[PDB]
Amino acid sequence: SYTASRQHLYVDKNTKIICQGFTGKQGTFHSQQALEYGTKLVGGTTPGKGGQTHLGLPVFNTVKEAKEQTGATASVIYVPPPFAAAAINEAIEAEIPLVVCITEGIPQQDMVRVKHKLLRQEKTRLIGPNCPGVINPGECKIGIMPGHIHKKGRIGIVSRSGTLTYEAVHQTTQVGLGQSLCVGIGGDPFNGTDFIDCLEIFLNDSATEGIILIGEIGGNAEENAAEFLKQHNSGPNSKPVVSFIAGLTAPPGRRMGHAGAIIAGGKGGAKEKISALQSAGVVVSMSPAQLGTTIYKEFEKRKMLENLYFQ
Amino acid sequence: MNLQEYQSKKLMSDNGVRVQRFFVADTANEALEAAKRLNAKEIVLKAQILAGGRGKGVFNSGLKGGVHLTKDPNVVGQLAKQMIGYNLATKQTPKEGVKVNKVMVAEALDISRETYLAILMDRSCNGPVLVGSPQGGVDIEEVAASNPELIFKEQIDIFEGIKDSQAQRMAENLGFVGPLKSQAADQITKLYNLFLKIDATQVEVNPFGETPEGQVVCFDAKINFDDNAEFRQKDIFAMDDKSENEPIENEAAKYDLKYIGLDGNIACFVNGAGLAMATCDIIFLNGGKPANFLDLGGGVKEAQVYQAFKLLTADPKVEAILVNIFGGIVNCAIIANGITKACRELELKVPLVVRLEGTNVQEAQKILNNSGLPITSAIDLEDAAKKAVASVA
Ligand SMILES: CC(C)(COP(=O)(O)OP(=O)(O)OC[C@H]1O[C@@H](n2cnc3c(N)ncnc32)[C@H](O)[C@@H]1OP(=O)(O)O)[C@@H](O)C(=O)NCCC(=O)NCCS
Ligand SMILES: [Mg+2]
Repeated sequence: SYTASRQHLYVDKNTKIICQGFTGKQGTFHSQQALEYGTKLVGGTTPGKGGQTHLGLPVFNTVKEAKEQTGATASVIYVPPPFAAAAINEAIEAEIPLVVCITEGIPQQDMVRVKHKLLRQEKTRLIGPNCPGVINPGECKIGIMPGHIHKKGRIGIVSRSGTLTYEAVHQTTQVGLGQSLCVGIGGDPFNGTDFIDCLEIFLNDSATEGIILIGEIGGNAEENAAEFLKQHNSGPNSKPVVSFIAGLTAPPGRRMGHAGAIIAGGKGGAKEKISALQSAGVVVSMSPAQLGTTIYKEFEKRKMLENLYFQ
Repeated sequence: MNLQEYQSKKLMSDNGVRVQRFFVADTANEALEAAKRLNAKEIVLKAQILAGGRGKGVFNSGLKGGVHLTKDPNVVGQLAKQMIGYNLATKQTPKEGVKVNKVMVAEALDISRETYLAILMDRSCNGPVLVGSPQGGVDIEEVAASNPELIFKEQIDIFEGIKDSQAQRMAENLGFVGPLKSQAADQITKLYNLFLKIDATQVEVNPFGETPEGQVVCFDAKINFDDNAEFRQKDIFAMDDKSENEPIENEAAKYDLKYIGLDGNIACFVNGAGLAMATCDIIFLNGGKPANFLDLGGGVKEAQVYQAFKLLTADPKVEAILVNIFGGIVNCAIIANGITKACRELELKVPLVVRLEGTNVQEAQKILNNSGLPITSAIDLEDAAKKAVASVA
């Protein structure tokens, strides 16, 4: 099933990337930045421009050609909303192991169609759309997150918000813990990777020693992940999980920027998510500024408990 | 976006969905004529505003009731003249009501039984699902709380489309028997196809009704549209009725800005939906009241930043401004440039707390420094919120 592609989320120094929308405005700028950052970007696609060279790299008409000629195992999509779903579909058809879609504004009906194809295969893992991307600090960066804030370390971060990811990265770098792998699953209601997907990778990753889960109003993915953590991250050797849920002050029945961020039919409130996570044993930072300090304190408490009772 | 009743019902009626026959009137004389034109046994006259509770509402003309039934077109004319150009206040409007520019004149149809029927893009199910209940006329959330067993659902495969068996079983689930089952099943099919054609996130029919004469009719409906498909729904979005939105939100929409007015005095100026929500939240957590949510998106341009900052500076409720930016795809200098350009127009008379991080922060900081603006800096988001709250203590 599609769950078999979860491991593709864990990009590393060996991941080779192509850019879909290579010659566009953001495709060009962020491809330049990836090259200047040392990430193994090896080419890209723009239909009708196959054969050109861009940033010293080959341009192809199709993902299939790009993959065959470069050995790329990941693609990043900077394609505008009207055509970005067909761009995801092309990368799925080409069996690209990881597809990261940055694009904001893809129609939900388009993504429902994309999801139908995605769930019926297992070669391709989709992150997004409307997401900042994924980073394994010092090994591989795919997306738009800012520079000079990450530090390779011990904390796995999964977030429905890109800007909140930057905050949590900055905070965990500043308290000296760093990040093992950071996945922004984006703010759209129909996407390729949920919280539980990332938690499974985090819980089974020896380099990840704690987890930050960043959520917000709308849907029930935080509730589902909480029950998942209650059942499967509650024994000995469990890993500390800290969470922040945006939208405590959001008015009901309004989309708070994100298509997915809405309290509808009395469902989706932040309080109910905080309470589910807490009752699952997740430590919830009430403040978005205190994610670094909260998980640092949780590590120190685990240290003391392990030395007190589990020598 | 929002559609008036006559706009959603035409859209449904033009796509084969059965609604009560109607005309739209701008004047009492047109309402008179429309009423004669219907040749209906009974006529229902309906003021066109978006807020609910029209039937029990009151006009500032003195007229009680925004929904009236009669058999007599003259009565339609007399009542319409008490409606058009006046303000209709209801339990869901502000005390001063909503100006009525149009009335619907429709055939009044009796309803034998009321059911609920909706189609929605359901995040839980990865696609469209039909949602139906024999308990019509009540908010669906209420049924779910009281009697969730009376909520029936069908998952519709996006590429197969709705199946006859699925429309038939939902019709049965809603209590349509014999000849009205096939009729309701056909209406469900047409509503589903409407839902797809218009990039709705929800088409909600309540009540989905059966008349004594054996007709299945959509008596009232509410449609939510996917903002992401405006580029392929230009005609529908051109019909957007903005006249009951909060004014500053209407101003922000002119510049493609995501602004939501709140009940506070500390304005927020943030990039990103998550960070903007959290900025409002951390103000509340430190004992303040945020004045607004504002989400500057990835592709924000300097002219939009400028217009956005002016939504705050021209708001008389705003007593302080908290700028908090963690730039990723957003370049911090674009923010600084738009802010300084907006402040060049006014004598800044409220505290301005500014926290900047991320892409090109050094250049943005220099731009703010060169402006000579009275800015109090913050080291982190907690520091910013505490200073913004204290600045209006
Ligand atoms: C996707 C996005 C970045 C594109 O913006 P942009 O780079 O300014 O767009 P441009 O029109 O300049 O470039 C798009 C390119 O895609 C190309 N393209 C179109 N369809 C394509 C397809 N199916 N495959 C590949 N490339 C395609 C176009 O040809 C164009 O390149 P060209 O100008 O050389 O022809 C933008 O729409 C967007 O989503 N911005 C916000 C992103 C964001 O904030 N995400 C959330 C973060 S948490
Ligand atoms: Mg954003």
